[PDB]
Amino acid sequence: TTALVCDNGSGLVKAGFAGDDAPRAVFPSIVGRPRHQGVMVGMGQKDSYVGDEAQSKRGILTLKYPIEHGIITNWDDMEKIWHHTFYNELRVAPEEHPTLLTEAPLNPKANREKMTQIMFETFNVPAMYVAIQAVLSLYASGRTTGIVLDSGDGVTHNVPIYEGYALPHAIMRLDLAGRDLTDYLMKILTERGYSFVTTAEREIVRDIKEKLCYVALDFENEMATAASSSSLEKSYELPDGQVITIGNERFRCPETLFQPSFIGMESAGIHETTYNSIMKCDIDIRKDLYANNVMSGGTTMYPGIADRMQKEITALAPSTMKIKIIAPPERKYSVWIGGSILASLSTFQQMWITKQEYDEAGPSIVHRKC
Amino acid sequence: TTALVCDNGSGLVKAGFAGDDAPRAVFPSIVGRPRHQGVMVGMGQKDSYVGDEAQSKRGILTLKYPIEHGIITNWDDMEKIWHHTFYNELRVAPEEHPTLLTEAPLNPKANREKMTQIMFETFNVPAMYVAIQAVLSLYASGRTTGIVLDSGDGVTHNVPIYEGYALPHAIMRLDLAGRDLTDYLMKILTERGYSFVTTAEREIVRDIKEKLCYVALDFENEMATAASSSSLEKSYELPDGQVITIGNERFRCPETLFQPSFIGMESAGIHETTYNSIMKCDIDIRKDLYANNVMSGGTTMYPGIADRMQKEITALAPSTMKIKIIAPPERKYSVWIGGSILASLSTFQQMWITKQEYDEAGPSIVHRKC
Amino acid sequence: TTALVCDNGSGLVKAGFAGDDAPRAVFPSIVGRPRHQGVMVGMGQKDSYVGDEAQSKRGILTLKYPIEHGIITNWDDMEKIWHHTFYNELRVAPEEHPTLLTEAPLNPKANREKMTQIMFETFNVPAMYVAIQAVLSLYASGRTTGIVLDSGDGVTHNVPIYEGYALPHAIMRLDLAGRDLTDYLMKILTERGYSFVTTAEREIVRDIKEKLCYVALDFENEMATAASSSSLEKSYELPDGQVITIGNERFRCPETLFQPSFIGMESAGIHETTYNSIMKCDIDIRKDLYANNVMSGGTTMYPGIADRMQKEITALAPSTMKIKIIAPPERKYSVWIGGSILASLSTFQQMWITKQEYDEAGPSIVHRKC
Amino acid sequence: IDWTLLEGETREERTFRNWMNSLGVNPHVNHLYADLQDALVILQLYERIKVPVDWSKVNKPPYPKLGANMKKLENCNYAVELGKHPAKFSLVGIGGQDLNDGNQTLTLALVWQLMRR
Ligand SMILES: Nc1ncnc2c1ncn2[C@@H]1O[C@H](COP(=O)(O)OP(=O)(O)O)[C@@H](O)[C@H]1O
Ligand SMILES: Nc1ncnc2c1ncn2[C@@H]1O[C@H](COP(=O)(O)OP(=O)(O)O)[C@@H](O)[C@H]1O
Ligand SMILES: Nc1ncnc2c1ncn2[C@@H]1O[C@H](COP(=O)(O)OP(=O)(O)O)[C@@H](O)[C@H]1O
Ligand SMILES: [Mg+2]
Ligand SMILES: [Mg+2]
Ligand SMILES: [Mg+2]
Repeated sequence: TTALVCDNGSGLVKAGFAGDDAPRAVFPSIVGRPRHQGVMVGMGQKDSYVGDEAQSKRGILTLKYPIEHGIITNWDDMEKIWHHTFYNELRVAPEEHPTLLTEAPLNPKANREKMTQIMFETFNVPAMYVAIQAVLSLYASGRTTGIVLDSGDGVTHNVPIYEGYALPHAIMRLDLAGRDLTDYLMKILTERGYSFVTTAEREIVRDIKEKLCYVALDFENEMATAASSSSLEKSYELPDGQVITIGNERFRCPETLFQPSFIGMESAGIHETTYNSIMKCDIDIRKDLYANNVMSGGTTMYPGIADRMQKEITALAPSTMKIKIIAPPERKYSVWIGGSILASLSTFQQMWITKQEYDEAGPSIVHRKC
Repeated sequence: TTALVCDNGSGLVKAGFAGDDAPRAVFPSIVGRPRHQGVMVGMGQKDSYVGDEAQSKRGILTLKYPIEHGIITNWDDMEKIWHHTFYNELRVAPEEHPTLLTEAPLNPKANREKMTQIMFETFNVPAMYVAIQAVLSLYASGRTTGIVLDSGDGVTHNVPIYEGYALPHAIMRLDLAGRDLTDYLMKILTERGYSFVTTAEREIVRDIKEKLCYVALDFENEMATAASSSSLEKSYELPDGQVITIGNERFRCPETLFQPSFIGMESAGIHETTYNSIMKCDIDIRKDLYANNVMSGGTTMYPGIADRMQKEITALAPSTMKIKIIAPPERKYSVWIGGSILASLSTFQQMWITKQEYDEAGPSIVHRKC
Repeated sequence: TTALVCDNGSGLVKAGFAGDDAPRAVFPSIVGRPRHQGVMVGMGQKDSYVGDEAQSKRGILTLKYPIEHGIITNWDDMEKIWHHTFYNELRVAPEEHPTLLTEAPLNPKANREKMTQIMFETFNVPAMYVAIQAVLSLYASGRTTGIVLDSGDGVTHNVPIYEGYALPHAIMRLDLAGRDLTDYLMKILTERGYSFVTTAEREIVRDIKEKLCYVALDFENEMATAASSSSLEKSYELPDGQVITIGNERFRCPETLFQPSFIGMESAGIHETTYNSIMKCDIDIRKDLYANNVMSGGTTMYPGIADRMQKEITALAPSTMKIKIIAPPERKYSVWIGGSILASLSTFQQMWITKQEYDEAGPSIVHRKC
Repeated sequence: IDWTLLEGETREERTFRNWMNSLGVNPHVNHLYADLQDALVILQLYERIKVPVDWSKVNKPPYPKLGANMKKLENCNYAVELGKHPAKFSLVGIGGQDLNDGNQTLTLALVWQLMRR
């Protein structure tokens, strides 16, 4: 019939048909369960909440993410999310559609085998495929050469590609992303006396982060600007109608991407990780990688992120190299868009893992076909 | 119709039509193959790179020279180069053109037989001929008496000719040329910490050699000059924008031609080899040989090479002889120029090995007719 | 009085006195600095850690190696390691002892010059000398003929010697050694979900490599063995008490020595590099080189590495040549042992660079005397 | 008929483009290295030299915004496949990415053999 493209991110689920220009269903990758006595009539009869229903009813629920750092840690809740995706948001029979899934690089092999087994046995898809998220982000930009910086909710990774060839020894991965930035914002918000401690309040802090945070082009004078003046301060309204105000935390949160030591990590920032990924590549392709720095994922949506990466890589390049960062407005769906592109190509239709292939090699067939 | 002249050097391929003043196609004699994982569909369909495209995409390719030391060591990649030069660079059907090929002296006989079999059975050219490269360099100079010093990428050889007669017993051949100077430059570049190790980096070192190396008129004085002052230092920019600086390596690289012991060889320099070739000729013709020292090939293009050879041979001559070195600016194409001159002679039209002769005597006919 | 022998490797420091049979001090070539806030009163007073104390307190420190690929990249930390060696581990005044240092071949000349200047101007040693590590390994083997394969933490190099004469044109060097194998093991450990990112975790992975890794005699059947059975699985306990298990990674790590393409390098393996070094030597001495393949350094301590080398070189040899590899148990200290032997000989006592010679020639005297 | 000369075109290039126009391909080929990138014109020429073309494998000129480069790459690969096997052309070191990227040497290597056929 037609292929399904499900980009199971850490924080959000992107799904839809191949050939469409945007995911048809975009909902949080969460499962909610009640945490209070059944004092309201009719409300206690439903034991689990999956999509936006869990988010809208989060005041009486405990929210769990089945994927952490791009790894599926709860498989039963992941199946709840997959059933919700296919039968409630897309309303399709998976037995009729080949399904294209995504994954981060340097992931455990069992994650890919278990999702292959789940699609073939629980959903009985006719065929399926697992693609690398950064490669799909390259497909979305219409390029065959360039280094991709992908940053979603759980994982930050760099993948350099030249003329359609990856350099695996130069692939970088960092377990620092949007969820870690939200947790850091939660920690620094206590300096002003705000407290957020439940999983529901974590979603509130995530909304605050997505609305008032930005990347400083220079952190030290922004720190001085916020220390002297009030012009950086902005207000936010809580669900009970209380109003909070932040000035300094707006850029101190995203600075962790460039300074992971704020959360005790020894690792270098995303700019140094990109530069080191380029320097692991062959010297004859470095000029073309410097001119093609592709940004992808929701964590790359901060205002000023591309300007700061431009400034930092320029500070690292040999000056003669023309540093270019590519940051399309659709960055939030570059992985899904690339997946719909790939699943639409006729040259790809032989690349599917069919169920018959899986019936011979088992779940390990995914390591050979993908 | 029109004869084709193909000078298959170790390093560069020179091709064109008889009667023209310069080769129409001059491309590196290399074959490149991918060395990395293809990850984007459709892009991996190309298994081989041959001409300048193997040089432009060398960052993801392993480069192989099919000829080493004037010996064709890969006959399948050699067929690829011949297919490329006939169908892509010259864009002619070989079935309609007699083809003139070149060869170094003292070469293995099977090399000449194999290229004859290839030209008559793969390309089935109507007629062909294999000529010695130094003889063509004499034709390009218009002379009929003189000793030719040919130095290309793989072989350096000396051939004395008087009144149109060769002296085969005085032909001398040295398996030291430009490629060995490149590899020695790579070896001595590490003394400053510049490391080049891949086949793609060897092309960079070759470019450095062709742009910054020169022949010292007195090696011990230039060594003392570089040991005292930096006035010999010069800089080069790498393809990623890194800048390297060399002073002393500029002339120590080409000094190996006069001192082959730098690379561990026991053989004498090119000046002594030329003098010894003259001293093997009849004493009555040595005076005319001393006045006609003809150089050819790219390795004879170093600044100061003719002045050094003039001084060295003068130091070896009986003093009463007059030493003359001939070093035309077109030295890089003297072999091809002389081959187009020879192939355009009406008297040469009966010297072609025709296919009928080959169909009777087999590939051994080339030893009789050439 | 007596000479000091200091073998400054990339990873370990070997030091002692000439005439002794083993180095008196063996400690990691590292410097550690704190990376966390001081939370215990009076413990924060120490700014840097050098020897085994940097390794034991690595949980709160960032570890730096001053030498990389046999090149001293940090000279201040190198002086810290030398001060620690002379004053803390050996507890001697360097002004009273001639000091013997070691170096790899094909190294930058400024490295040797700077360590010469450091020994004469900072430690004020009365005399010094810089020897080649492979030559000392031949001294330790009691031999004057043979090809030495030295593989330590940073550099792998081959040096052919016949009857006490080196063949410098046949010396081959590869920048692939133990540290690169550790980084590759880290990369492949993520396949099982083990993540190591901190430099202290790099030391943990190095310990895992030194305990569970081995060289397969046939890699393609070991892969099938580990794919069909868990008999190769082995367990390791982490410092927090967690236990990891590896089967396949045990031999896939050392295979990079024979297949440098695992880490994206184009270079040939150590067996082909050794064979190529022999084939650059005179055909008359090749039989003796084939019969005396000396192994040295800690990276040659893998189980089964000599059997694999004997099999691979036998596959490369003309079959008529018998292939013999000499792999003594003291391989880890052959360089230091040979240094103490050389410094003990009475014929060597004129070869010291005396400080007077350094005072009149500067640091370049080392190029003439060594 | 367009008999103009461009500012920088050789007689070989002009002959190729002239036969492009004379053969009656649907696009009016003005630049050889600018109209063949979709391989649609080359597939049309294949029909004119009696080489069969399966247009079900050919991505139509209305490319979707998503994946148009990949669709053009697929078309170039199919054109190379039809030029190597059934057309019997010597195309050493030529791949579909070369026609997609417009490599002049390899494109001329194909169009002169098209003239020959
Ligand atoms: N405009 C924005 N500004 C800052 N952060 C954002 C923005 N949009 C999304 N994010 C963050 O990016 C993450 C979601 O990105 P996404 O690429 O969907 O990750 P995943 O695919 O792993 O779910 C969340 O942490 C979210 O808070
Ligand atoms: N200006 C120059 N100075 C020094 N070396 C040169 C120069 N130009 C070319 N060369 C060298 O001469 C060789 C060029 O190839 P060529 O002389 O045609 O040999 P072949 O005929 O065997 O291919 C290469 O080794 C190249 O590096
Ligand atoms: N038994 C062993 N098995 C595997 N690797 C080892 C073993 N012993 C030492 N190594 C490795 O060898 C390297 C140290 O060897 P060494 O010769 O001391 O190098 P260097 O002299 O450059 O410090 C380290 O990478 C270490 O992990
Ligand atoms: Mg994501
Ligand atoms: Mg030549
Ligand atoms: Mg060492």
